[PDB]
Amino acid sequence: ARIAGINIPDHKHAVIALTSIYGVGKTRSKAILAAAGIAEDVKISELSEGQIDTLRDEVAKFVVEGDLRREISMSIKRLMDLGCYRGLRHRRGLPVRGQRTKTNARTRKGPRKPI
Amino acid sequence: MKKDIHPKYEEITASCSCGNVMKIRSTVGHDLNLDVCSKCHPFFTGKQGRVDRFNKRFNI
Amino acid sequence: AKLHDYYKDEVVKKLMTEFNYNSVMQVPRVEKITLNMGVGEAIADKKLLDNAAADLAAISGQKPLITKARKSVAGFKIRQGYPIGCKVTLRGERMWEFFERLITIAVPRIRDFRGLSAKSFDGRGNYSMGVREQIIFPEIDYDKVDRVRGLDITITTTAKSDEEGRALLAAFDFPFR
Amino acid sequence: PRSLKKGPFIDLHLLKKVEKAVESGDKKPLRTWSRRSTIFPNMIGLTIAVHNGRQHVPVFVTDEMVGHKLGEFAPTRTYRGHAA
RNA sequence: AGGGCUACACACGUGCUACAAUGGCGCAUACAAAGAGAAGCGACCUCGCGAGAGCAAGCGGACCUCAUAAAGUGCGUCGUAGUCCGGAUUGGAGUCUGCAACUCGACUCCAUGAAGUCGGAAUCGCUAGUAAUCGUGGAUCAGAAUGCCACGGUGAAUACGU
Ligand SMILES: [Mg+2]
Ligand SMILES: [Mg+2]
Ligand SMILES: [Mg+2]
Ligand SMILES: [Mg+2]
Ligand SMILES: [Mg+2]
Ligand SMILES: [Mg+2]
Ligand SMILES: [Mg+2]
Ligand SMILES: [Mg+2]
Ligand SMILES: [Mg+2]
Ligand SMILES: [Mg+2]
Ligand SMILES: [Mg+2]
Repeated sequence: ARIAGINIPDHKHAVIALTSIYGVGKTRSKAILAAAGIAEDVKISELSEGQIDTLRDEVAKFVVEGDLRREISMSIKRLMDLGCYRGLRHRRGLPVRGQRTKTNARTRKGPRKPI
Repeated sequence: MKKDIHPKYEEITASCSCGNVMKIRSTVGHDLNLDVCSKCHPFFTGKQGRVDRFNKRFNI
Repeated sequence: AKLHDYYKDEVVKKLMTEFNYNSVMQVPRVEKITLNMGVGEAIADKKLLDNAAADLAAISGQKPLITKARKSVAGFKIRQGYPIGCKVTLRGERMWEFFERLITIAVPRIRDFRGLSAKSFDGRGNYSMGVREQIIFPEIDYDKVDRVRGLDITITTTAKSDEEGRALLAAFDFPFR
Repeated sequence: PRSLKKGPFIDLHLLKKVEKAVESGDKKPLRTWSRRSTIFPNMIGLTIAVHNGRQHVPVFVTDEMVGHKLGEFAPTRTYRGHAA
């Protein structure tokens, strides 16, 4: 019901429900459930509190949630302070991995800005 | 206190994950089951680099 | 109370011999706790303040007071006397029980919790803190939350200075970073 | 990225220039066109003037830039906004 | 030699991928055609989650290799949610080619999970093995296709009439 400081859906299968945690995708979800002896198609509601503590300990082995957010922010901020090309692309809100900007680039640039 | 205006404020039970049980008055009605208490949180107990990053992939 | 016992037994002695106090009432006391909710979204729907007040009653265990706009303010479409908040003053047994609840259940339940500031002293030994969300309390149920309402918490003390205030709040192991 | 089994890449001439610069104690800004060379630990504290296409831009090397390429710190394109 | 042709308030053309249940995911299991290969195609076996790596057959080919077709079918699950839809963007960690991937490669893994719920005026293709949909190959090429050229699989609707 509550893992890593957030609530996870009780009605969902365990593999799907664990992905609500920032930092846990499907692969990590399957690994966590395999290492806690819990089946994947088990709804979170029908889990003993002891099983939930097992899941909490398994999640504890990964960096998730606010810790992960701080890590990601620190990496971007380091890039931006460094002044490298990647950091400058982060500063201006432009594509960072070499994509075209003559057209597209709307995820980084956002909605169109009329002249 | 006044009469009949206040939430039912009865003593409940509250059991943590690390085995911590506190007998608490609160206005929930049922008992409490919580993941992390004051005695098992990272900050309460005091549990809250680029040369290394470069050299982790750079065994010369 | 349970933490009043802790105060009276340990905190008084430790603060006495740390601060060279003459009399036991020179030691800081925790005199009251005030919890409020700025619910100026009541302007739109009165039902809001009603739900915020019920949340506060669940959290604190005593019925709150509906607080009114002291003036008419043109920046929020509020007149003098329009209800835009709640408040509960806890003293004695209830405030001590709330202090224990908040310290030992509530603050572990705050997302990304990394300690509360020690610079949040008003200047005269009174500490205030916010609560982005209310679920941090187990007294509020989650599968029913109508909206995400935080609250403010202030601890008035007899501590004349911020130092004496931190010292007292630390004797209870208040999570200061 | 370059494969780890190959090790990092750096031009030999710039590697020798840096080795001399650390040896003489020198802090005369090092002129180079090797935008493709990796920044090495012994470069820290040196000033490397990296060509950007038309001019060498001074890059005072810090600890955090180790592992990057020199060219990451000499932008080649000039842009100040449209309708400016 | 280094940079640029890869810029980015913006406007248009041609495409790809979607917005899901006639679907997504998992397990199992059917049925092609065409083509390429010697500084090349590279099996089996071992190692790696994987991209790949190591060792190393065979083949200048109806023989060896690329190279299990995919849609399909069976069983399970999801249950109409911005979702077990979508896969953009970004962080970290890598592989390979190549003197060299910063500008500016492709690909992999972990994490992230944007817009999008079928598109205004307008406008395009198609009359049958066609459209639609599904994979496969080749040229160019060290590396670098959603493009181009080519190949099969499944397989419609409609045509009163001028
Ligand atoms: Mg590109
Ligand atoms: Mg061009
Ligand atoms: Mg998907
Ligand atoms: Mg070829
Ligand atoms: Mg042939
Ligand atoms: Mg939307
Ligand atoms: Mg829908
Ligand atoms: Mg015709
Ligand atoms: Mg096709
Ligand atoms: Mg090629
Ligand atoms: Mg066809």
